Amino acid sequence: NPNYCFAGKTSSISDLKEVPRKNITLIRGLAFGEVYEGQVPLQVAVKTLPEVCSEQDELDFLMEALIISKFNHQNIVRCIGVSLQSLPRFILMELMAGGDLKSFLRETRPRPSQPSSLAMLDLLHVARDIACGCQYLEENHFIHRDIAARNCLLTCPGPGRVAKIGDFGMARDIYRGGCAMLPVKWMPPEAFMEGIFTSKTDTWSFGVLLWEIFSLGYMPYPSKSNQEVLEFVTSGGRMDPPKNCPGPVYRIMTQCWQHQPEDRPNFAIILERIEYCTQDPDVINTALPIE
Repeated sequence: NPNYCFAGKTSSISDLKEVPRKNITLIRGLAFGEVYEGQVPLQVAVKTLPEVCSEQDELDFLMEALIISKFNHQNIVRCIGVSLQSLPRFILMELMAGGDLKSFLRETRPRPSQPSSLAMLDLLHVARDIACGCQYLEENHFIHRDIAARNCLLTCPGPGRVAKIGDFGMARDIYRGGCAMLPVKWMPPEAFMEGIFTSKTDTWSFGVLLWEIFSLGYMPYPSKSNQEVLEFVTSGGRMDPPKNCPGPVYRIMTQCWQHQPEDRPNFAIILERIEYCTQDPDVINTALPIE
């Protein structure tokens, strides 16, 4: 059985919390594998492994479980446990009833029907939440490699919502795929060119996430293909501000997208700047566009 190393500690399959299959009930459904709402009474999300899978799929599933179980931070989704001794195999996760952030932003855009569905402060709180999770990863020397709205989840649709990093499939693949499947639109020049990844890698990606958030769920680099973005970004090109985006927020993005990694802020600094934006009445009193 493969081992996993995080924060200088080594863990094994043996260390995962095995939940007896009889204690787990699937309630309703919600790539590779399906996700269900379940009960263990503890409400959970259940990720399944297809019984029809390869040996590599099995090891991938196991590794995902090990990685997530070893994190301990409020802005990273919790792993409640596993059921790997029965088929199909399960991973039991914190239930995130708000769903993924990209879908949420698109579905919850201000509308003539829902004129006040979202405000600038909601977006800043989501950004802060994810930045706090990224800071935890950075201080523990874990490089995520795929920070993006589709990989963040919300605890609930409503006002008390908390955003958390909820998918680690890229980091898993790299720990042990194809060019067309690479998240090139979230990647800094040195990553897609030299294959060099550092904590500054995630800073660049976080800048793109910020654009996703303040555009309310638009695909990055509108109208550009992956290769067109690669050439654009390599030549110094950067995205324009999202519609109605406050200047202080856009400035955070442009700092995250500095060509040289040593010129980009660490997440401690990013958090400070997000905090300062949240304090500025002129930022938070800016109206979002109505769809």
